[PDB]
Amino acid sequence: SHYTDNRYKMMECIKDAGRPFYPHKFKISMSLPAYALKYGNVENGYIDKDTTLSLSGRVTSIRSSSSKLIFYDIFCEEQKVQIIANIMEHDISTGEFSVSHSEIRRGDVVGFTGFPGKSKRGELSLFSKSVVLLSPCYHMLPTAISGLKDQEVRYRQRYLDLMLNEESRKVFKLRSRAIKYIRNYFDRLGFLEVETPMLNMIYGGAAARPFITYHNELETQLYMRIAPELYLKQLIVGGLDKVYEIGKNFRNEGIDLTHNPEFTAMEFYMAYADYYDLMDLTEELISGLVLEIHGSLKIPYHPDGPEGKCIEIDFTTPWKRFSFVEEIESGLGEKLKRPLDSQENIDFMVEMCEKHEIELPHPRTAAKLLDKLAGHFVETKCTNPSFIIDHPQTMSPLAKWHREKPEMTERFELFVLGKELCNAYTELNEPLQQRKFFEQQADAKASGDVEACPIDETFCLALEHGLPPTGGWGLGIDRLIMFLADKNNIKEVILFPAMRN
Amino acid sequence: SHYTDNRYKMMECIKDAGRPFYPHKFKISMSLPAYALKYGNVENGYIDKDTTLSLSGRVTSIRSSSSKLIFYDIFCEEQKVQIIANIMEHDISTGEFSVSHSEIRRGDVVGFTGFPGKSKRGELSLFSKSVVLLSPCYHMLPTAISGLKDQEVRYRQRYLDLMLNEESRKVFKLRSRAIKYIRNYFDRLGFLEVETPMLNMIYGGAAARPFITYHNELETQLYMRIAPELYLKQLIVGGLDKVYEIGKNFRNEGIDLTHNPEFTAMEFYMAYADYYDLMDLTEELISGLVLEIHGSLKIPYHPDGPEGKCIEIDFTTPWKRFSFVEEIESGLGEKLKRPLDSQENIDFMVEMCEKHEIELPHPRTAAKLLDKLAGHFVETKCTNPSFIIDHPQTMSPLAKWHREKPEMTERFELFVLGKELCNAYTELNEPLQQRKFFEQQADAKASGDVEACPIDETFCLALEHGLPPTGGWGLGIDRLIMFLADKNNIKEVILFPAMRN
Ligand SMILES: N[C@@H](CCCC[NH3+])C(=O)O
Ligand SMILES: N[C@@H](CCCC[NH3+])C(=O)O
Repeated sequence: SHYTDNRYKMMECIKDAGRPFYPHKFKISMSLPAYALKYGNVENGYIDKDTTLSLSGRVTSIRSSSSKLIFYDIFCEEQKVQIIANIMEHDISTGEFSVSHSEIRRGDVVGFTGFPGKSKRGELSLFSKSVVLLSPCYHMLPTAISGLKDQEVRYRQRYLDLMLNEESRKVFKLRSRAIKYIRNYFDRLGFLEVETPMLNMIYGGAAARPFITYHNELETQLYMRIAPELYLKQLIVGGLDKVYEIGKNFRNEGIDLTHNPEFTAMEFYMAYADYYDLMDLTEELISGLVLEIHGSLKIPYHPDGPEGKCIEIDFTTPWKRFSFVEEIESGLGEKLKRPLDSQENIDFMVEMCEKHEIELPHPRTAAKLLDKLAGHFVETKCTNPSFIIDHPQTMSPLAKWHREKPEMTERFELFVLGKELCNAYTELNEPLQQRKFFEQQADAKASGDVEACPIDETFCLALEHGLPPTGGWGLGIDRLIMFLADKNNIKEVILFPAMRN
Repeated sequence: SHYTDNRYKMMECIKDAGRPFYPHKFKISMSLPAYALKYGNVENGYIDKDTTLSLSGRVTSIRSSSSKLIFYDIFCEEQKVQIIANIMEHDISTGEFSVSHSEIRRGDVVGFTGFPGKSKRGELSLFSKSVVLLSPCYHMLPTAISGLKDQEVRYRQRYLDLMLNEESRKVFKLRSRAIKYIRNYFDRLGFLEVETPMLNMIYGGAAARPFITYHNELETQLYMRIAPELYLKQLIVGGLDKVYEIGKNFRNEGIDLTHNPEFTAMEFYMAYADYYDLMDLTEELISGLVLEIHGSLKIPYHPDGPEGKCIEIDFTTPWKRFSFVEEIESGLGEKLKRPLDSQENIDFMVEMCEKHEIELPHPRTAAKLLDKLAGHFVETKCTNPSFIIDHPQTMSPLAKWHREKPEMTERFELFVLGKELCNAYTELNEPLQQRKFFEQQADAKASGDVEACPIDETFCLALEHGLPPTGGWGLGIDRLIMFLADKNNIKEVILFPAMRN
């Protein structure tokens, strides 16, 4: 803290002496990338004293070869430029040379004015006549993220990570590029991007515990959305035909290294599509995105970090399909009992979970037990992108009954390395069944399933106005970034992730 | 209503009789717009019996001239097509003609197969051979939104508005087009789009009361954001140079025709800009968007609805500037007392609010009093887009002190027709002052100012790492759409606005 208090003392001295104190505006002549572009191929030793330029960035290096010569590195917009400050060139009307430069520290934001060219040793340089302190750094910075107190500083103080660590800047640029690619894919198909409410008197459309809030003037409990699905289907009733939404969902659950209370999701709804159409689209969209980002469909992934084992993920299309129940039964060496939601089958699934050392869910609903079995026996087969298809109705209250398989729905999930990326189905559009599945959901919630949702009467009424046959789909954008950028925890792909206090 | 009950009984009859019941997949040959493009110019009476096509849409009309000849209109993706169903073309493998058509009602989503062409009277038609009920409508629909019970039905059941009313569909395509324009403008300048948290252990960056929630596992209270500003500025400390975010902010306040609990806002931050640069950018961005949508810079506005008076809004640049204090003082006929936040000026502004019958704020802070006076004397002058500039520091805790004007800041608001559209300033980047102004905001909060924010220690520490000279800017997208679309309430430009009950 001595360095910080000393810096406040310096700045007070600068202000009281009438020297530059946080200048409002510094007019650069060009960006540092442009400067490297215009001068990065001059002859060694070239200097143009007929051109005075102004540059600015953050100081990353200060070296004094002598009391008369000082070398700076400044960094801005991914470009480093060296500043050579020779006392012979200094503008005395800005102060004596030693005074001007004694106010500068590594980490400061500074401006320089001078002549362009390259040093005799060949370094792109500005031969400076002056230096302005634009915004001082009051703390001693490390030279790299290795010198941070610990690597959680990167998440709690993300500006330090971005300032010092090119890899972190790269991730969030890639994140923006990937989302651009996705919007363009759907815009070219004639989709309409929409926004639906994040605050509602009800929640639904996913299996998640919601955040609860309160509107004081309405005196009403509200929920933050867990998914936009039910609103988006109303827009298809309304005739908009192809809609998508990219935004935050909120889940009130565990904050570990791979779960964040808010996450970025996309959904789209396409009238007259079924889940087979959506499989084809998923493959085209995601393989095209991987090809765009990586230049091939085979990309590395390091589950235990960059010095650990590497798995090469192959996105070559088409992808493997695993049928939900059949693959469980192949793993068990026994068939599930029918109906899948009978007490007989619930008891059987409990027994199978205990036999295979699968953690039991609470409460022990057929749907939650089926999910545990799928997690053990099927998700574990999904190394390369793989579709798990035809989920039981009992775990898929909004998915339409399978046109051929009793008790199943026209649903798929996309898994990569055993992690869920997409969830999609032929949409249930028959209001009697929809109401019945909502009632079974509400019973699960009353029995202690914090992930079951209440009945939504406004959605049932919308279905009574005629939802066309429709296919809908969701994508977890954060998990997708994790694979594309090869990061093994979600805190790497979210600028300001939640952290335990 | 007997209609809904009867329709449910019809569908149960259909299901039990093995007749088509919510088909999973209907494969259209082409969209109705594509159909009109291909066949819209054939001769009257043309029919191509060598081509069989499948079309689908929602039934908007059923008419007939005998038991043998039925006429439908179907509507889909903004295009109407007439279907001519002659018993002599009926495919009996789908049932008897009279039975197949007895199942169809106005409002149903239906499919047809048949031959393309035009009736002798010149109507684009499909000469059908079959009809499929895809998703029935269980309610009797009006033919236009005028037949709705009330016009709050348009907002509470938006699918009915979208289904019946072309003007509502136009609004939301316009909204998408405008947001697309804004992204492209900033993408071309090299900006990076980012996402920052909507859930925080603190709130800040705007004047608004927040929604409060709770994270159960972390056992900690959270706030929904009122603005992303404090996170976005950390990204500039981090070196990202040019960032923007387009997302929801949340305000826990009154719900009415112009106030929604959530609204769509944009912010951007640009290193090395000042508020003068931001005024020029606002003019360029907004006038170019107006030009893109309207074809000129002079656009109509109907503050009392479409048959009422029409105002012309003139976006020709440069726009009028009003200086905050000077214009208040011109309206008063006398000067405010200095310092503006002295008890003397607080007493004086209370007296002025009383004399001019201005509703007093609570509490009676200098900032809220200054805001009441500016709303009365200055915002009312802002018909055409106009900048109110140089706000007092006492109401601008995050804006940098004005380089020429004591007590003022380098801030502007953009007003159109007396309503705020933008808020922007040269960013305060001096940490001592920033802490002082945060404490002042905390004191307002403790005195009952539900719109003042608590001190953010994480942000103060971020400024201690050096925020470059920076300009930041926010835009209320909903208000913008209201003007661009000539709508006089916010419920018209939000798909699912919050409503009473
Ligand atoms: N709402 C789903 C995504 C879309 C499912 C198909 N309608 C989810 O959160 O997983
Ligand atoms: N946070 C401001 C917009 C940005 C102002 C300039 N930093 C608002 O909500 O009005």
